[PDB]
Amino acid sequence: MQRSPLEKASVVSKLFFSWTRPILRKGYRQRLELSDIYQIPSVDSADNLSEKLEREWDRELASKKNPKLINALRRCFFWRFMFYGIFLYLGEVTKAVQPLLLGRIIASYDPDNKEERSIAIYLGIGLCLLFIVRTLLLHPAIFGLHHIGMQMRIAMFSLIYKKTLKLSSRVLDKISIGQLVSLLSNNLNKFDEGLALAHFVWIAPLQVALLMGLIWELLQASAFCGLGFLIVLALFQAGLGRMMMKYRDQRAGKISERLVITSEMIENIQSVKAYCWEEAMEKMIENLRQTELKLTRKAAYVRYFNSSAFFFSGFFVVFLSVLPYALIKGIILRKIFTTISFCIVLRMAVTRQFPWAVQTWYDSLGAINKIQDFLQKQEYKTLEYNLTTTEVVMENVTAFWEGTPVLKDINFKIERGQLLAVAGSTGAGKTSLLMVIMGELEPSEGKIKHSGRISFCSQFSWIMPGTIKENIIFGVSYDEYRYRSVIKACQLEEDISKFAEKDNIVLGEGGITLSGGQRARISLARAVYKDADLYLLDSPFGYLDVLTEKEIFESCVCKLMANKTRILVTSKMEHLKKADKILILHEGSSYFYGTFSELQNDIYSRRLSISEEINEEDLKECFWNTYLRYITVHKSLIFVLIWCLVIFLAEVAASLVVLWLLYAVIITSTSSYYVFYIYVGVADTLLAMGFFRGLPLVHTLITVSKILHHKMLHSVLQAPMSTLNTLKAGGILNRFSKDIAILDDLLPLTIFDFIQLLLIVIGAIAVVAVLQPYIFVATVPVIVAFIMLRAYFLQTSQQLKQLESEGRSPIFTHLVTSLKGLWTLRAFGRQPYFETLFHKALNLHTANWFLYLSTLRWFQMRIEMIFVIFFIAVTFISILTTGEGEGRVGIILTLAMNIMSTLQWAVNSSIDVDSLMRSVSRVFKFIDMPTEGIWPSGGQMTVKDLTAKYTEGGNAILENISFSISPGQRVGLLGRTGSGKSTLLSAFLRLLNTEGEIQIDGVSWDSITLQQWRKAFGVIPQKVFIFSGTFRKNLDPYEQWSDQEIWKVADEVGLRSVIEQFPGKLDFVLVDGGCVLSHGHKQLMCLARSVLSKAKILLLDQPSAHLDPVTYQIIRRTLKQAFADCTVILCEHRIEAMLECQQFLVIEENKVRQYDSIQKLLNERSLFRQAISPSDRVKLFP
Amino acid sequence: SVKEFLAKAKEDFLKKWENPLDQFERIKTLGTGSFGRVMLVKHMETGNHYAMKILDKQKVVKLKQIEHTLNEKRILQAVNFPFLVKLEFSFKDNSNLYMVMEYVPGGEMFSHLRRIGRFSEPHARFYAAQIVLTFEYLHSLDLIYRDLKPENLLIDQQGYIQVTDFGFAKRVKGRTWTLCGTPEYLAPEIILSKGYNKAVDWWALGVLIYEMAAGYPPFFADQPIQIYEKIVSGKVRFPSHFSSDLKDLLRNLLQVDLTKRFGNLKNGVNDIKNHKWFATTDWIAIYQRKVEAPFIPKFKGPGDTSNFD
Ligand SMILES: O=P(O)(O)OP(=O)(O)OP(=O)(O)OC[C@H]1O[C@@H](n2cnc3c(NCCc4ccccc4)ncnc32)[C@H](O)[C@@H]1O
Ligand SMILES: O=P(O)(O)OP(=O)(O)OP(=O)(O)OC[C@H]1O[C@@H](n2cnc3c(NCCc4ccccc4)ncnc32)[C@H](O)[C@@H]1O
Ligand SMILES: Nc1ncnc2c1ncn2[C@@H]1O[C@H](COP(=O)(O)OP(=O)(O)NP(=O)(O)O)[C@@H](O)[C@H]1O
Ligand SMILES: [Mg+2]
Ligand SMILES: [Mg+2]
Ligand SMILES: [Mg+2]
Ligand SMILES: [Mg+2]
Repeated sequence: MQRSPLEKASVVSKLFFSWTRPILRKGYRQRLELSDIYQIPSVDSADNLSEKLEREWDRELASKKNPKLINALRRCFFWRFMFYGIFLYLGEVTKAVQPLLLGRIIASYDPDNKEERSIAIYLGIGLCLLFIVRTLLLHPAIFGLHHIGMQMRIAMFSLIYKKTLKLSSRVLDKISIGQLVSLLSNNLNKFDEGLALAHFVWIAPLQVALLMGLIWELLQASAFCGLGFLIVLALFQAGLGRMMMKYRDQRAGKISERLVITSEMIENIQSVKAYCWEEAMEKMIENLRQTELKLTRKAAYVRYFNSSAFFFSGFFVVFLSVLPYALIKGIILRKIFTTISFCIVLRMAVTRQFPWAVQTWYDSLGAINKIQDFLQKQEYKTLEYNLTTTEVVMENVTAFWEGTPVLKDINFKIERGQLLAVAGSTGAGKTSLLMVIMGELEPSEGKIKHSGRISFCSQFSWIMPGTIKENIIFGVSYDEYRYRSVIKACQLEEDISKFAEKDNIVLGEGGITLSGGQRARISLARAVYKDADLYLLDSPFGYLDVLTEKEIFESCVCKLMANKTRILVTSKMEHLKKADKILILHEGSSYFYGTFSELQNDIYSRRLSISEEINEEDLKECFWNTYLRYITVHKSLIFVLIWCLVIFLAEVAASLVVLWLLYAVIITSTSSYYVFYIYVGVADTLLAMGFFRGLPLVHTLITVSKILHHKMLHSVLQAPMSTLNTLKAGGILNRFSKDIAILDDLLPLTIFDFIQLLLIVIGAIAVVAVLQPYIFVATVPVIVAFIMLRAYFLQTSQQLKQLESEGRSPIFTHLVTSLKGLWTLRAFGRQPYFETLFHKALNLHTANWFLYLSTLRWFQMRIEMIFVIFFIAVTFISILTTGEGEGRVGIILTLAMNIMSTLQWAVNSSIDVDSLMRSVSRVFKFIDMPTEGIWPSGGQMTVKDLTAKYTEGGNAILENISFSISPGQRVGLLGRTGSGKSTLLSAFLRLLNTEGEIQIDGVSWDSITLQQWRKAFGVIPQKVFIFSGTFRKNLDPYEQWSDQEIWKVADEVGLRSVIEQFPGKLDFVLVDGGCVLSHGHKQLMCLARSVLSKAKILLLDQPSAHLDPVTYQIIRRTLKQAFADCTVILCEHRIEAMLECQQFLVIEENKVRQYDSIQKLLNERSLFRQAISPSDRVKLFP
Repeated sequence: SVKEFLAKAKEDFLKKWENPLDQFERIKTLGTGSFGRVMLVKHMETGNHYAMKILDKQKVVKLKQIEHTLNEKRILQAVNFPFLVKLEFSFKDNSNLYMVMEYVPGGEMFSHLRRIGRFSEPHARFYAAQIVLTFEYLHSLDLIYRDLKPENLLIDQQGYIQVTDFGFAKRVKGRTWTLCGTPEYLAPEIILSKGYNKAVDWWALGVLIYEMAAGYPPFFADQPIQIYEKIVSGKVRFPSHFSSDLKDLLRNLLQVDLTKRFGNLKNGVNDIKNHKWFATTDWIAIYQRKVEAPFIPKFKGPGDTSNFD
């Protein structure tokens, strides 16, 4: 994309939007390609717009005692808003004076209207240019208002994201990803296009006054009956608006909960597949969809009654204000038609425009005040910066998260260059001490003193989208030698050689492509690359086998960076020997502090101190029977539609019979033509849909969306693992938030309105044509053109709508990846980099959002131009042929345009319906996603020539394996960090593209359905899955056990005093990924789940990931006690864990080797045998 | 009080304005700089240590800066204020010109700024208040300083600022056209070679506060011609650790438009002194140095020069 033509177009061209023609003509013939998009205008860039708003927001904060957010918005846009409002007012005023001319032109078709005819030519000339004036003053103002709304939305979004990065940890627990996604999704498109309606608050009364003054010309004092009726109806509509706002504000709560559950469940699809919980989650989400539907369907009835007032009021307003005048004195038939002509505009002004404007204000001001409240929360205060301290001092520090203090009487001191090793049991406070040092957990007592320049290696490894190189350098200047030394010292070169594109391999969000140890070592390399005073290493040696762990500890920590003052969290009696000071914690208090001896009693030299624009690459990933599939998905909707058509035909027949069959009114054969004019001008009420036909349609159209949502969720949960990686987190959030909110709220009422207008047009034409068939012939050229232009526009508008629909996924994926790395971002200090990335994504969205509005305005201006030219052309021929008596020609031709006055509005509604139908097309694409795919007795298992690869036609990870497991025999699976050892035990579950034969117990794995095959395997995933809910719901999401057998299991795994330390025993609400629990307790929770579900086959992958030996004894005892009779595959790096197993399977160079002895295994590999600690070497060898 | 004090200062300044090397040691050199050098001297008769700024006459005439030196001498004579370094004796020799200034042991603030990296907001505000008072006093006398930079401001024993180097100063009522100064600290109007007035020192104060709070100047580039482009563009991005209040203050001070420049509109100094960022600084007490300094430089006697290079 390049060089937006808007900036370099002429004034006459942009008055008519002729500059958008090339992208319509290139795209009518064949697919709109990435070369056809344009650059964003320079004024519309997110960079120079958020700064322009915050310039005034900071001034408001620093100057006022009671700051309001709506004063920066006012003093940024007020004049340019009012400037278009002024012209929009004369776009309305010129509409109400049309009857003054038109009811005189029609009146001329009468022999005895002597003076009226004599001057009609000048009235026709005056009407000719009034249309030209009216069409020009209206559209540019509306387009400018749309642009102003877009700019306001962009600025507020950028300000909100810039605010987010500096929130305190206290308020983080109150702000989940679902709340932010709901906040930014509910305003993403409605806010831009809603700005055009706000001005009608002050236009509508100034219009009603004018219309009442004009009606006083006709009806004298009797006109006020319609005014009173309309005022009563407006009051009723205001009450309906109150009720509808109530229901929406009540409903808002559950959406965030359902969204966070959905995102957590889809991200961890691996564990859901392994546990076979792919049916419990559907029930959990359905139970929350039920109440949300119960509220939205109740609000829809109020929306219907609010939208139905226009159609029904048409007849009563006219009747009630012209009946008393006729009752007293005889009236001419012409006055009724003139009154109807004014009353149509009065009805539109009162009943349709004003309440929409009032609702627009109630929504916009509520959103602005919500953002204003968001901006005033607690902020993380930065640590003091001082380059000359050379010493870390901690003294008398105690801390509370909110009873028992987390830390109590903690103090230590270390000089430049010293290594201090933190040790202690699980849950003692090891990580919270690093959180206190980093300044996230500000201590209640004491002080902390250091340089303020730190580097952090989180215990939970974090990876954001990009390559390995970009992840390691992490937004700093590239260096050739520093990077090579870092990537070599971490033993990571061994694994880079396996990847196809080496260092440039693209990693997805969360690094799901990589193994555990690879991701941990990438985070370690990122920590090492950063130049800082203090290094905070939070147990990087968790997932690494002893050889690689020992090599990394010797080479990197102790030799490459021997001049830094690093802090290493470790629980091995080999690392404490190398350290200078030892700190041991227990139950939160300090147990020991001193030298190791008392316990028994220049590569990294220094370091010195992005485009905001889309060039070509960023806009690359973005690149009729849908109605039938939507209609036929629900069987009752067809019956409802047939019912509607039956009643429509009955009404049409009755109206035709009455009109064929025909004091207080003066009517003569000379002026009898007004009957059809009055019928056409009042047909809006006779052929309207009452609630007997309105309410069932709205009810069924909402019942459809629940079926669509349930089907989409079911199809997502059944997809094969290979195709789920092609998706992104932002696409999931997009499709479950926006394309479901649209499906519930906007679509039913818009379809209702479109159907109503279409039925009115068809009924009017059908009834009026039968009595004398020449309107139908006279109306063909307009009907044909209104369809030809619509097709020509839609051919490109569909593609533009699709491209805009995919532009908003990067926003959500950036938003979801930002919150996971917040502590790492603030520790490293990379906020401007992520702000620039988010502004780039915003510009990417705006580039596609702008062209859709430009083309829509072009179309809506062309259709009114066609109407104007046909009106002028027909008016001149109508008036020319009134040569002194019985203007037959005009009676037909002028009547032929009152139908088009509403057919144009029906065609305008058709484009809205089609635009909103794109979400249905995007939803159906997810349903069509391909689907994946006592007996256990003993557990004897046999494989033959098993091969596994993650992608079909890809590179094989392992092949040609023929081992055999005896019943009830422990198998110790072993290997280096990254070998295929997890792939071997994942192939038993058939989660990846596999080939071969597995013969568990004698029944071939191909002879059983997947859901019955996979049930026999009890698993402990390496990736612990904790979802929002209660402890009881976490331990069994089926409720098939009740509180006694749960306590009988939880105490074995040492969870007694871990659960009971919370206010709700077995009922505490775990939130935000279960962050309340320590990392060591999550392993015990997974072990408890495995203990509850007694299966004959067990696949334990890293059962003891981080816990120290004093806690590992629990895992040992429960492995020997709870399921001693079951066969288990024990994949683990702990050497002590390979003392119980009696068969071993070592994986090396993509094939397996079997050993039925542990002594023989160590003899054939010297380096591994020489790396184990002496403590285990004397346990193994006698 | 303050108005009467300023009237008295302006009244007594005029009386001194209209009425304008064998007793010195060469123990140390405290940085030469430009034409000449400043050497440390010790008073034989009393023992008080002083500075001694030498100036080259041939370089003065060659560089076409002769008015600068003479009016510098005469101004540094006439002015009297606690935060300005006072001149005691003036020399006139056939080789060079020498001026004796009172010794300031604490050395440069620039060294401390490059040593610590950056000051916290109260630490910056403490010096900002003193600079605001100094500019109020100087502008009350119709003087222009026009060479504010961290390399001109020393630190005394107690920790207060000591202003030196009045070379480019000038007493003027109205408009001036002379171009001079350090490229990052130049205002847009002087860059454009147009007439400019006393408002430039507020731009210098804004850029000084930005540099002191962040550790690096806002408008910074390789070539001087690029720095001029960045200055005339007027576009700047603030770092994360800046508070909203200080951001507003710097946006008002560093504004390109001369008319709406802060400290120039309608009240002169009250727009700045009443700002929210100075809500907790008692001006009357800080004038009389009754507040505790947040940084006290270690001096090891009158002869110690460990703070200097
Ligand atoms: O992982 P290990 O095996 O190596 O042991 P450990 O490192 O020492 O475990 P610790 O991290 O030190 O946790 C120590 C205790 O503190 C509790 N605890 C932990 N997090 C707690 C919490 N969270 C609110 C603050 C918060 C945390 C994360 C993200 C946002 C906000 N609110 C309240 N109590 C929280 C936790 O149950 C523990 O009993
Ligand atoms: O924790 P450790 O220290 O014990 O390491 P490990 O146990 O041996 O881990 P392994 O899985 O054996 O890693 C083995 C190799 O396979 C690659 N690899 C691993 N997982 C990969 C992957 N996953 C996404 C597709 C998928 C399909 C089915 C189920 C889950 C994920 N998509 C693509 N390549 C994937 C990975 O780069 C490795 O080079
Ligand atoms: N009163 C003083 N006591 C002690 N040292 C001083 C004093 N005034 C200046 N100095 C030191 O001497 C150096 C030069 O003095 P200075 O007054 O700035 O002459 P200058 O040539 O005009 N400086 P410049 O224009 O930047 O090149 C400064 O860097 C100070 O460190
Ligand atoms: Mg931990
Ligand atoms: Mg693994
Ligand atoms: Mg000098
Ligand atoms: Mg100097």
